[PDB]
Amino acid sequence: IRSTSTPNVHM
Amino acid sequence: IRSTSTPNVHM
Amino acid sequence: MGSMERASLIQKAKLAEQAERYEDMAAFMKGAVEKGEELSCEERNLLSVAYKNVVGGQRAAWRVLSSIEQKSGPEVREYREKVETELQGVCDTVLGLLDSHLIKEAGDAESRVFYLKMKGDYYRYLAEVATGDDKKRIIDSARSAYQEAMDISKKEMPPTNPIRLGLALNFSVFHYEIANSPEEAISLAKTTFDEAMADLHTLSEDSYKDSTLIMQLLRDNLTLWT
Amino acid sequence: AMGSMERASLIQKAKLAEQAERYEDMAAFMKGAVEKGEELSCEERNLLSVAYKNVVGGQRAAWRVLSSIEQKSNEEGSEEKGPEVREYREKVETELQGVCDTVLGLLDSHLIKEAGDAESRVFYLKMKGDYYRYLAEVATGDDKKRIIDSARSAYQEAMDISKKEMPPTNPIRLGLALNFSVFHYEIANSPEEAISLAKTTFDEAMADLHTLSEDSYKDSTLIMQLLRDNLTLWT
Ligand SMILES: *CC(=O)NCC1CCN(S(=O)(=O)c2ccc(Br)cc2)CC1
Ligand SMILES: [Cl-]
Ligand SMILES: [Cl-]
Ligand SMILES: [Mg+2]
Ligand SMILES: [Mg+2]
Ligand SMILES: [Mg+2]
Ligand SMILES: [Mg+2]
Repeated sequence: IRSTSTPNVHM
Repeated sequence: IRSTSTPNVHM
Repeated sequence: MGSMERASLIQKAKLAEQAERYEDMAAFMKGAVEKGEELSCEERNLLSVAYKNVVGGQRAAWRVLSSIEQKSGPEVREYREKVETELQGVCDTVLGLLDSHLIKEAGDAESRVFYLKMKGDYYRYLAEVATGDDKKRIIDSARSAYQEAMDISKKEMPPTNPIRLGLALNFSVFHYEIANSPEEAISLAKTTFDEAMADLHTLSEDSYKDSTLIMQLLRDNLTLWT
Repeated sequence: AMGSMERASLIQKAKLAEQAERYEDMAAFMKGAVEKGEELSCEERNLLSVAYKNVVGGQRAAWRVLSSIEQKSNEEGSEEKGPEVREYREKVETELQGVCDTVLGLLDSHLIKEAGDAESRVFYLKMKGDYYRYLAEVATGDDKKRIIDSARSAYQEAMDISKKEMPPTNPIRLGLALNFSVFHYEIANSPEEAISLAKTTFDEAMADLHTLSEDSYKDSTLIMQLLRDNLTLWT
């Protein structure tokens, strides 16, 4: 399992 | 709702 | 493409499929077709899946933009036209391949019906976006391809054959969605469904999942249309 | 020829492309908008980021599939398999690199120097760190070493600013820290710095939660949860 980075969503 | 055609799957 | 061996083009299409790279997959398959050998069933599947992914994306986009254009400066029309031209391009490439390499008087019925079905489909996708006198010609081309395919399939294939079924399903969609012919859509789908079910006991196990899928879609469209 | 197009038209078309899930087009429109030479708004930084991360995201996913097939093929060591997948992995790799270079080019030629506030400067430096990290994933050489260093320097400069200029709950600061922690763990082989940075980030944020609007709270806690997910993974 790879580490989670910042999601690709509008913020 | 549009009609459904043959799905894009391997036959 | 032409500098690669046929076997490498097929291998690279399969890899592109695994990578969900459908434009590349289609380009690889086009190179393979251009080698001049017939495609196997597995290879026809690769060709079909590749180009349907590409055009499918373009169709979804065109529909979004078209909807916005109808609800709503020059930008939406400009951008819808750009996407439309690209879609027409891909359809033209497919139809080009079918005419220049794939459709032949010879070879088995499966292959002939498959490619004529495909010709009908890609003219149908062109008809979804056409407006002119052009639209009329396009519709007639789709109808002519589908009808030839139907004639072969009725003569040479069993009623529950999955290629025959998928052709009939798609021709029924043509009638309903393109040709303003709901009566013929429903009559073709109902006839297809019943004749297929009447011969389902003769269908090989290797086709059962596929044929049952298509007969379910005939049923669902019949529910939708009635 | 986007040089002569109205900036507002480019932005509108980027939004149309987004609705149509046409992310390559969306990115090209936002590149054209960047090249008009004006600063970006918040919405525009979102459009730029979403567009290019969809593009590179797809390429990264494809590269990962291909690399795995390549490696599995080579391990088996069958004297006839392997050349095709290598060549195709290289093809995708080349395209990914080209997109990353485009983004880094925009950041360097237009966006980083021209930013007028700390928040947007930090966002752009974060972005630079991210696109160097995406390059690092496919790099091998001494090249890999130089790229890792470039990523680290970009992230460190962003972190330095964000600590002086921004609250610990700010989503840009949080997303930067999340990403820099992933860099430490996945790229620079420093699991301890990863964990430490994630822990500090999560705790400093947590302390200030009570100050936030309802909406701000949801934004910040989203990233804090991923910080948490990673800490659970790394321990
Ligand atoms: C044996 C052979 O020619 N196989 C390849 C084909 C590719 C897909 N076509 S189809 O588009 O008509 C179709 C039919 C049924 C399904 Br479940 C999916 C696609 C059929 C044969
Ligand atoms: Cl356009
Ligand atoms: Cl290749
Ligand atoms: Mg040859
Ligand atoms: Mg037109
Ligand atoms: Mg072997
Ligand atoms: Mg390389």
